[PDB]
Amino acid sequence: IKQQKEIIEHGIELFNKKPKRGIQFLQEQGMLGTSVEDIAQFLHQEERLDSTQVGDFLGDSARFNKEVMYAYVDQLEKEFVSALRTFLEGFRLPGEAQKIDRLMEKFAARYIECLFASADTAYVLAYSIIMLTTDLPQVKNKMTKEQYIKMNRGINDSKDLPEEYLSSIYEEIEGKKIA
Repeated sequence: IKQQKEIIEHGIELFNKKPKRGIQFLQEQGMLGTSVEDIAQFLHQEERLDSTQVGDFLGDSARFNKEVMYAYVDQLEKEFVSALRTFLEGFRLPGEAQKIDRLMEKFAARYIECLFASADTAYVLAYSIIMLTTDLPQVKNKMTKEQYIKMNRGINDSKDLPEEYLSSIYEEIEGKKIA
């Protein structure tokens, strides 16, 4: 008929318990395609899935999952921070050390693709920003206007990033704390 008595929500309840079982059930009944552009076009598209469960998926050590994360980045000119926040809005940034690296490696290599010095420069810049959207709630002193610049010294090979850039960056996230 014209209706759609299609599951596609049971898979959602399943993905939120087990990502590996959820993204396979959908492919079992024929709702989700194979490859990686399908699955990556699912975590990014269908926003009704736990953000912690989506953020843990793409930050998995699997060689099939690392591909499932690269296609995720390859979907979504603008300010650097205007890209970090956009990257981190779809999921809950995972607190695991090895996972954060897997994400900021592909985000820095994808940005530096379409000021700065290398992809390693955006890489460490991304982390200083995550070291500021988390810093700006139980601490009396905040990150100094004088600091954060003296602290980020030596990020372009041997030199600093324009002090006007780190400043324009500072004022943005202290107003709107991405996450």
